[PDB]
Amino acid sequence: DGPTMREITETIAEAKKKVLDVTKEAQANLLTAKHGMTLRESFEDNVVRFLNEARD
Amino acid sequence: LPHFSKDDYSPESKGFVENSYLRGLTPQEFFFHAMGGREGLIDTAVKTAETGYIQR
Amino acid sequence: FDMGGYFIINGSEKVLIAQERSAGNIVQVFKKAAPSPISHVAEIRSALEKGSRFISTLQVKLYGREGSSARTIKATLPYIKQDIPIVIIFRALGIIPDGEILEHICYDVNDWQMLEMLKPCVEDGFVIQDRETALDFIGRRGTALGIKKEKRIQYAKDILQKEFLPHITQLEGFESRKAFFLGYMINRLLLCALDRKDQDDRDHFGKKRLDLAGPLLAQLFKTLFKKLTKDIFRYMQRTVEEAHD
Amino acid sequence: FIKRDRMRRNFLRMREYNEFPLRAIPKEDLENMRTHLLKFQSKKKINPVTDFHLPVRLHRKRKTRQLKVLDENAKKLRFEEFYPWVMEDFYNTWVGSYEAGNSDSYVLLSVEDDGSFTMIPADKVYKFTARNKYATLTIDEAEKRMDK
Amino acid sequence: DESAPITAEDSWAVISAFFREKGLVSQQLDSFNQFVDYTLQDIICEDSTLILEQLAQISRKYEISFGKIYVT
Amino acid sequence: TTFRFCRDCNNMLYPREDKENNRLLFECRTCSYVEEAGSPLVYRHELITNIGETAGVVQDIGSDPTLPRSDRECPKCHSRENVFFQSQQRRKDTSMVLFFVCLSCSHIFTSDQKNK
Amino acid sequence: EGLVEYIDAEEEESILIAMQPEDLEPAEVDPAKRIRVSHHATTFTHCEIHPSMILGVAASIIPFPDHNQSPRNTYQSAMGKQAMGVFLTN
Amino acid sequence: DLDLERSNRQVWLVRLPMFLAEKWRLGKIRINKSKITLLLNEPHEYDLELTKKVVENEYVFTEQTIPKKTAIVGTVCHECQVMPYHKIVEQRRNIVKLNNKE
Amino acid sequence: SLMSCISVGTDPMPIITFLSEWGMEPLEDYVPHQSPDATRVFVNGVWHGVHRNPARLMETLRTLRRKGDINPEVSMIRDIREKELKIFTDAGRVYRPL
Amino acid sequence: LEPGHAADQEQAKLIRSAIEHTTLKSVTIASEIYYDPDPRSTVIPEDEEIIQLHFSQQSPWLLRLELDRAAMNDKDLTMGQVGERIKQTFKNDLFVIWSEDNDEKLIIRCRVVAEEDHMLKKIENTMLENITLRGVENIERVVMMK
Ligand SMILES: [Zn+2]
Ligand SMILES: [Zn+2]
Repeated sequence: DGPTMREITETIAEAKKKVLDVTKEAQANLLTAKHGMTLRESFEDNVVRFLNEARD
Repeated sequence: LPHFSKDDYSPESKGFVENSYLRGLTPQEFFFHAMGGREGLIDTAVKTAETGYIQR
Repeated sequence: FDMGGYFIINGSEKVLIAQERSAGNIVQVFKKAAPSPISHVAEIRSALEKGSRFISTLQVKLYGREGSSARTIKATLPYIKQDIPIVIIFRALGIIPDGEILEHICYDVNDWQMLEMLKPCVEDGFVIQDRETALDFIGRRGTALGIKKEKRIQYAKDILQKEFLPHITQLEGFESRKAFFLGYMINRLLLCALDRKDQDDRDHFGKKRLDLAGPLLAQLFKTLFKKLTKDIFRYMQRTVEEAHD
Repeated sequence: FIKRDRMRRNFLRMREYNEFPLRAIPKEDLENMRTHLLKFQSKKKINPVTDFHLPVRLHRKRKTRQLKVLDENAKKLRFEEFYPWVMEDFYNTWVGSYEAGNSDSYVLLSVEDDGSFTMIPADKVYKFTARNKYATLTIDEAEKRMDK
Repeated sequence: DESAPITAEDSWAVISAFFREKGLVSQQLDSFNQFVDYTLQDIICEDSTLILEQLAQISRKYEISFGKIYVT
Repeated sequence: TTFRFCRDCNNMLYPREDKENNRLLFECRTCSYVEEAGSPLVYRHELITNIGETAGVVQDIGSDPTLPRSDRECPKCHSRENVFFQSQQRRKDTSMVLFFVCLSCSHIFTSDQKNK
Repeated sequence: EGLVEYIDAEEEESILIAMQPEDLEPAEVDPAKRIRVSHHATTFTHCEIHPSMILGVAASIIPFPDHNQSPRNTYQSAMGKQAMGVFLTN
Repeated sequence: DLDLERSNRQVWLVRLPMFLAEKWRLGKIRINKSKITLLLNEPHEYDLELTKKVVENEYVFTEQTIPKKTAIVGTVCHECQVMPYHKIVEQRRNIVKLNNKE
Repeated sequence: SLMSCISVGTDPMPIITFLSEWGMEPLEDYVPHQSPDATRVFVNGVWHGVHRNPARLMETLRTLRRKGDINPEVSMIRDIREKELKIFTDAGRVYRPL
Repeated sequence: LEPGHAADQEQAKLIRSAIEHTTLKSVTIASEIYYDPDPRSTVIPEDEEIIQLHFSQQSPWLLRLELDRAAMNDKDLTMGQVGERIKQTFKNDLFVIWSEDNDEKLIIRCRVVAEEDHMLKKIENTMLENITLRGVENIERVVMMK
């Protein structure tokens, strides 16, 4: 239905805003990675986690 | 792909397929989906080729 | 609607499938994750554009793992057994001073890292300081069929003028050019060792060359033509030797 | 949403100065002498031949019926002259080598006493190298000293 | 007008003008034709000369060389 | 580290300890050319390398179409037309700090808000 | 006349290609159409003739392959080399 | 018996274009005081650039173990290069890219 | 792919001859201390020399490449960061029209 | 871990600090060699403070190095215990000095009883690679998990 399509569009849009925010915080060097991984690994885990969360 | 800018970490350019199979897919998404399909076929082929030797 | 594009042999429609191979005359660098003393390899498959089909390939090896000191550079040469350092080859190419060698390898005086890693090669290049002693060194190292030294120094020089880098050209006097190209390959090897450039990708489709009927029939007709000439000359020598018509 | 296959009907229904002259030296002097070039490789800026002192000397240092391969002309004439020259006194040493690539187009504009110039085509070009500055060597002594 | 931007469908026409010129299997025809045109003369001319060296006791020689090749 | 070469010999100047006057010197072992020392430093390893991140910066970097475009102003000339790119030093632990390159004064100002 | 140019995989490293002409070149929605990218990039040096040309001969027979998964396009591309038909008239 | 004649003679080395060089295989140079040209005979005038101002360690000799007669000419004074109705020369340069084989 | 073709190879001699007419300095005359910002020119992997003006030269080779003088099968790349300009006219490359 | 010391983060930090391999190269930002003939007096104007404190026949050549304070934190270390480790490594042949934790610049200097530079450079390799500050061998990246 229409409203469901709009809820999916907003669900993906919120995840896109999250990936953009984590992207800006990563480009500004304001996010410290956890123990065991580097900045790029934690960033990719956050982006992939947000995208899979929005898809689910 | 040579259709995006350099040093782009946006999720859309990194492989996220926000479209669905009902409305079709874009070329830059169909290419990555083809990569995933070929990877699936190769992985299944290797898993079978080793599964036979393990079975023997 | 017959598209054509195939051959007919013995009533059978034969098709020559397009073959795929790698390109040549391009400097490549790779890493070695094995416990081998070589850390990076600078391979370059040199061959002419037309004729002979050369297979000789030059290799510039970097010894010593990361962390350990005394990381010298030694490049192999065709027909020469053991590997020869790059600076000694520079002495054999006519360049005796070392400041000119560092001027050909590294093109930036402000950078101290590459010049710093050049030091051991400048030490072994201090051990052998003469061009004549370098030509006699490569003459005594590889190819022992010369026996005489006076013919092995000129023979080694002819190796450096002909077999060394078949591309560009094979004439005498092009040692300065090949010195600049060699310093360029060393600059790419050490520049890849400083983690400033990634390992050269071989899966790039632009670095791959396809072969249709043209190249295949060029190799085939080339070898068959060589055999034809050799056989014709064999008949000539038989004719003049056996004294007949 | 359908393939438009009626395009045939649509297309069918739609359609202060100083001037000084130049001269060419007669070819007799060109037949007498061949002009070569000099380039030094010692980094020192000056190095004239007057400071090279005297006496300056530049001198060049049974089978049956079988098969031969072949070879051409100019390459053979350049291959037979494999003896490089040297300039010394009686001490400084300069040994030159061929340049080959720097042949191409090189015209000499020799300046005489008058403002005019004399143009001479360059035959070859050589790179002279100052040899034996330090004065040392060894051969087998270096081959055994490099084995440590 | 004549200086107006093209559309997406119009591009198909271009593709037509491509396949009318090349064809679906033009690479084999162009490569083979270039082989027959230039590669034959290049292979024949790159190593045609062979000489026999004859000795007598006065020296003697013989030579055979291949020129322009002919195809039927 | 930033060593000199000999005169005429052009060989590298190995360090020589002067025990008479007790001072550093620079020698050439091929010849007898020994010059004084203007610094006691000889060798610097520098393990953690941070240089090379801004490598390959040319005068014609503003005419690259593959490079992106941003609207952030320069702290010097205040020009919002610039081209940004990350570090050129390729390594695993290399941060993703952007490098802003103004298209007017050719200044390289980064976007790091923690350390500048 | 300088209106179309060949590009290999080496020159492709130094060019910026656009997909649709009348969708990415000019500067600025029904929910049934697919979502596309933006036109923030200005330095477009080249443009794709048509994306459907990236497929081979066997995949070209597929109707609406975008709405179908890739391994089915591969299986159909494999079954298209053995179906019954008329190869020639002679 | 090698003898240096003078070496005091000053010679200028010139890198000419191929058609005029092969033609030389006479004009009048006009020295404009830091820009100098050349008025050939009817025909073009040519600006010659001061390629290398300081040009030491370079000389010129002639020739009349096997010692031969060696004579010294003069020192090299300036490194130069001739620079270039230019549309006809540009068309000839475009025209040289049309060589074919039978 | 439906519009992909294979190159056939041309002749690099007219290009090398055409480069030296616009001031392409030969390789043997190169000094990195007198011309550090010179762009290296590569023809089929062979380093023939450098040039101190790759902008106007590249524009000239591109304009003459689009007019039909140079064979369109020749692919020329200008790597800025690497400071190189590769020229590929060898047979075997796969290209596509755009 | 033990049932008695369960659900404790500090104890697990002590165990991790007791088994995780650490080396001197881990903490090292850079090193540099100096010619300083007089054993006691130092030409370097900064280190004079150290000279004033850590003092109150030997090699004229100086080996010096600087450590990352962040490395001294993430991997808990003391300039003292480090100097202890080196002193009990090479024993008495190599004299040792190290800067204080209070110093905003962490400094370590060492000397010995042909050229001295080559000897120092050998000792540099031994220092970076062959010294393990703490932890048992072949243990890395200990991860806390609940
Ligand atoms: Zn010296
Ligand atoms: Zn600015």
